Amino acid sequence: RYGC
Amino acid sequence: PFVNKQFNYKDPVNGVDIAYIKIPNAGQMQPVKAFKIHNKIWVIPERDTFTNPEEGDLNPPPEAKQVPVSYYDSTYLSTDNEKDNYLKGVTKLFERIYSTDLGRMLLTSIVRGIPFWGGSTIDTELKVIDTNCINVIQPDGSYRSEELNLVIIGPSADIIQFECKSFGHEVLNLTRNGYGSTQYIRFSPDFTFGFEESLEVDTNPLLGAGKFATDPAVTLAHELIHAGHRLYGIAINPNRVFKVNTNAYYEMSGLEVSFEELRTFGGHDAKFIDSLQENEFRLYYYNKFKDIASTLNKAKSIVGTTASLQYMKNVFKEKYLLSEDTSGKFSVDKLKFDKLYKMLTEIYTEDNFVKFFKVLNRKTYLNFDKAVFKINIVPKVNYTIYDGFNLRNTNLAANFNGQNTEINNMNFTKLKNFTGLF
Ligand code: NA
Ligand SMILES: [Zn+2]
Repeated sequence: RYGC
Repeated sequence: PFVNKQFNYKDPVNGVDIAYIKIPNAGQMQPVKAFKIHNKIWVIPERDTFTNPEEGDLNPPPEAKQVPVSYYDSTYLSTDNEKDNYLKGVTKLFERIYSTDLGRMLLTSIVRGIPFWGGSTIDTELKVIDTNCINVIQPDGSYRSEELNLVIIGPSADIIQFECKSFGHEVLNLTRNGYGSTQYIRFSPDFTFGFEESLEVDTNPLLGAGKFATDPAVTLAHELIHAGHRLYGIAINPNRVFKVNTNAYYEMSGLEVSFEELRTFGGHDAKFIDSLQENEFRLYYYNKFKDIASTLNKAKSIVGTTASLQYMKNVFKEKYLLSEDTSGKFSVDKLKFDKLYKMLTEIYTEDNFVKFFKVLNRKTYLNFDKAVFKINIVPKVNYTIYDGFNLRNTNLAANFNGQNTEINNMNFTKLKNFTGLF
């Protein structure tokens, strides 16, 4: 996941 | 090339590498057209409303529930032209990744990472776990089960929520017990994120519009790294997190980041996972591999006719790099384990891929997203296997000008700004  | 065929979405099904298929979601679904781009790897050019029955709605229920970092468009990937471009875009990214030594190493590990046959309730028999297969419609209309390691599928409702998904087991934690399981990566080559070139700006939630675009090959590689951890059953439990204390904005909101993500990014981020826990994980997985060797030694018969017991035992000897003595008894070599574990966790990282692609990229996972852009990497005039957006022999070749959304503005359409909305 790319994330925040 | 990694992908021998340059598939067109409208190519006729053949029941082999172009076919209508169904996935074991334990639910009822209509067959979807899929393409086998490489041994053990398929691409399904559809939005993922399958791996999770509770995520079959591509529409935003309200207009204020979801996080600021999200993007919705129920129509994306609903037409044949879009699916054709999706297939071509994913294929090109696989080639870009495969063109680097690191990518070749990662993809090879992935192909060799067959989910373990641990679905037998009798230790004398070796049995495949049926959720690590897909049902392929043959030319005669009948269904045939095929084992596979990876599926690239379109995103669910949130277009930019890229991630690895896999079917679980009633008891076993397949992604954390060394077994591994078929990985479904929700991903799109048609969008990308914008980040900032200055660290103080990139890591601040109130600054920057997203001047530089993340190369989608890095994004896919990132997901493939997760897939690798999961296929070898060594993913770190998401409950194991880092209470970020190196960023006032993260800390002021109690934001936590999983070790699995820090590991995957690599570089300095991986250092946030303390040595004591790192060793704890290493020992844990080491034991899991021992149990697999043990299970293989107990196997006295194989279930099915797809392959021989000796063939399957050898398949897993190669996957886990087990040692075979005189009586053909398997065991886990400490040195070989450490080397394989390290390869999958330290060698294959986002940070290392950046070095190989020679692209500009976020310097840390601990930052704040700036924006999301619509892109089209299919045309060679826009993006190539060799240079990504930074096309050699053009004004985009140097200083990452191709990734500079201001200079190479014709290749990016900003769809949403995240800055100031966290
Ligand atoms: Na976020
Ligand atoms: Zn991730």
